[PDB]
Parts: sequence; structure tokens; C-alpha cells
Amino acid sequence: GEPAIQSIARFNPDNFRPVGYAENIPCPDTCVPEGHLDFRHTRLPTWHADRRPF
Amino acid sequence: SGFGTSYAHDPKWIEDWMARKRVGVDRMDWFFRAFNRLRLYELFFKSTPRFYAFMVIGGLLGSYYWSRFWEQYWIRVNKGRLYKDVPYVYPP
Repeated sequence: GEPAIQSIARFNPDNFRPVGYAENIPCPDTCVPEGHLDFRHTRLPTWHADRRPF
Repeated sequence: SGFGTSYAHDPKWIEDWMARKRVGVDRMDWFFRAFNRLRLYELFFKSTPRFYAFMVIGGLLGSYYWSRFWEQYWIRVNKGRLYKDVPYVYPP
């Protein structure tokens, strides 16, 4: 009994998502996960000598 | 553990290894301070023409003495087996 325009609207490809999508897809907040090395750990101490000459 | 399977994961010792980030530690700085006291950057490297002259002049003198060193190395390893080391005695 639904109007046909309303019925076909529900079948937009955007209205279908796999079951369990929101509970399974990884949503990363960074490319360097916790426990991985980055510039914060590799930065030299501020008293280091110039590394350009070498 | 789990080596060789789909359950493979980093062992505890590999994980403890990666927990040592050595942040703030610099145990090789002494070498850079000492190298910087040679003033090679302020004298040669900084200026492009002088950097080129270091590579050329340093390659001329480096090549010669490198050859000199390894010639002496060879003369020593093969002592007594070289033509110069064994003058020939003419048959009577």
C-alpha cells in the first residue's frame, strides 16, 4: 500500500549496510598505534650536539 | 609464541624489547661534540665550492695513502714469496 516513490527510495544502495558493520569496522584515530615508535621517542635530548657537521 | 600458525604473535621478550624506547638517553653524543670541535663544517662543508674541494683534495690524498697502506699490508703477508724479496742466483 505504500506509494511507489517511497518504496523505491528505501532501496537506495546507501540504505543497506552489512549486519554488524558498526560493531566490527575499525575506526582508526592514528596511523601510529600506542606502543609504536615515533618522533616523540626518537627525538634527541635538547642538549645534543649539532648533527649537521657529521 | 604461536610461531608458524595463524595464531603467531610477538613473544614477551620481543614485546619487552619494544617497551625500551630509550627516550631522553643519548650515549653517543660525546662523539658528535668531539667531531664538531674539528670545525670541518665551518671551514669546508658549509660552502659548496669548499665542499667540492674537500671531496676532491680528500679523495686525492685518501686514494694515495689507502693504496700505500694496502701495498705495505701485501708486502708483509707475502714476505719471502715476492720477486723483490728473493734475489735470483745465477747458475755458475
